[PDB]
Amino acid sequence: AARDLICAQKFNGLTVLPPLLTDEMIAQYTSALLAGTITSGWTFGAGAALQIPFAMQMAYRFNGIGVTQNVLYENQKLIANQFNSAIGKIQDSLSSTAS
Amino acid sequence: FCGKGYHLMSFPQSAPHGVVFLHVTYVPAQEKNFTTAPAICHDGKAHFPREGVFVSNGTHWFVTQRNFYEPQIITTDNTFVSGNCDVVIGIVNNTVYDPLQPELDS
Ligand SMILES: *[C@@H]1O[C@H](CO)[C@@H](O)[C@H](O)[C@H]1NC(C)=O
Ligand SMILES: *[C@@H]1O[C@H](CO)[C@@H](O)[C@H](O)[C@H]1NC(C)=O
Ligand SMILES: *[C@@H]1O[C@H](CO)[C@@H](O)[C@H](O)[C@H]1NC(C)=O
Repeated sequence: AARDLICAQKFNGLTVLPPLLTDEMIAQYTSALLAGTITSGWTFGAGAALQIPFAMQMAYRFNGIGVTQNVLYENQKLIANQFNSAIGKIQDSLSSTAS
Repeated sequence: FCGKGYHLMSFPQSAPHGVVFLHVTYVPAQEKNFTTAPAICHDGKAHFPREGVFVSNGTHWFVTQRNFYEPQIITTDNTFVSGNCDVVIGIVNNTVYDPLQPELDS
């Protein structure tokens, strides 16, 4: 007890209540959101999840920002590689940097 | 932000110390599954939809708007050309109808 502040807090009437949702449940929610996004784009946010091939969904998104979809299709490998490298950079930064 | 679904419109109603919004939204209802392709190969050229998406019921290819099934014959007014057929992954062979060709023929 002497080397722990939590025990003193508890002994003086100060306690911590657990969250209703566990970490596992929150991870399930995020995985459901991710599965919906990568399988159905934005359709599952408006109704039933409507499956669409992911490259075609990216063509839709390219249209959304004012770029013709042949730009996506003709550069598909380059765009996938750029995304993969960017994700890898995110992972490396989270692994290395400490704060 | 304005209800669940694609927002159409909203109507306000006063309430004691507050407001009530009646959000009217459009919700897609009865989905059917189709075969799809990103582009159509015709005469060695790649065709992409101008506004919709290429779909197949099993034997025939059409272009439809994305949020409501309305199949139409794939034509040069429906699509635009970009490059040849060698680059697009998943391109599908089909004919693209030219409206001017029958008129020139007749
Ligand atoms: C729709 O899905 C069913 C179930 O797998 C399949 O048998 C059928 O061929 C699909 N239809 C089209 C047009 O892809
Ligand atoms: C696809 O549609 C065409 C024209 O509507 C029709 O002739 C053909 O039989 C259909 N094929 C199916 C439903 O497998
Ligand atoms: C599409 O047509 C081209 C040229 O006629 C041919 O080389 C290619 O093999 C065809 N693709 C399929 C899937 O039949």
